[PDB]
Amino acid sequence: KETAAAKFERQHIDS
Amino acid sequence: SSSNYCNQMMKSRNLTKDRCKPVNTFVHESLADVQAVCSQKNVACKNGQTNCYQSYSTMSITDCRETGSSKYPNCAYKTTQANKHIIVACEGNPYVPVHFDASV
Repeated sequence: KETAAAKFERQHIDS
Repeated sequence: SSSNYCNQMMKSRNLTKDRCKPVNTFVHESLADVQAVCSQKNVACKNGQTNCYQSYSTMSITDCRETGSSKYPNCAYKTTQANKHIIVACEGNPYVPVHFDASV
């Protein structure tokens, strides 16, 4: 399932 | 619920498929450049702990905030684009961003 680092990327990165 | 960037991206990234989230910030920088902030200027987090870091430069960001008229299932966001320094809280090994503390 999703780690805290993965959740940060999904919610906040739009490269 | 209708086609501005925030309504679209909040749904695609699974933030508003089952709730309306009041605010969220998207950063338009490469993942490794945002990960690089965890070794830049150390500052206190809003909560007083000290694993927060502020980017040396401003970064392209879009702020998404629910309008006063937004109600699940019809979430609606106001989109604000800006270039701001970001503050992230970092943890782990590798020491990577886990929370978005603020933009300034």
